[PDB]
Amino acid sequence: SGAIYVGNYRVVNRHLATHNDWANLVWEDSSRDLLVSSTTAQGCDTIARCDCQTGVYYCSSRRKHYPVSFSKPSLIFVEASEYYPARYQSHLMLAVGHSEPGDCGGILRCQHGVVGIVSTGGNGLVGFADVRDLLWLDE
Ligand SMILES: CSc1ccccc1OC(=O)N1CCC[C@H](C(N)=O)C1
Ligand SMILES: [Zn+2]
Repeated sequence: SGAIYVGNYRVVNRHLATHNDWANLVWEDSSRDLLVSSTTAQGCDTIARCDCQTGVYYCSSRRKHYPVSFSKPSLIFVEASEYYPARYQSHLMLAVGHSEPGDCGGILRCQHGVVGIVSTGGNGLVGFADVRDLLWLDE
């Protein structure tokens, strides 16, 4: 679980969005596993606008943060799950690091701010949904 709170927006994994997120929907993209909903309170986070390929992510299944080197956002095949059929997920960045399904929503940050959230993983890999291209999050 986990979200990014920026301005009057909440960014969550689309597969974990709640009834309230869908009732206050701003934008969603199943191909990216992202959903953004509106909030009444001003958010705590800031978004990186950079090309960093290293950073630190939070891993809830270890209660720890880990440093990672990750690939640039790209189209990657993701096997079927209870949430989606087998498909290509876009704007996904892979890295070597521990993750389990419940880790989705953990933030990845570089020295410039929030880069993205955990969205996929497996066998010593962890994948992050990039948010750096969503310029409208802090217009
Ligand atoms: C950190 S997720 C994870 C980690 C290890 C093993 C499996 C994991 O589950 C995934 O890769 N899934 C399940 C939830 C939806 C994901 C998606 N974005 O399509 C794909
Ligand atoms: Zn950066």
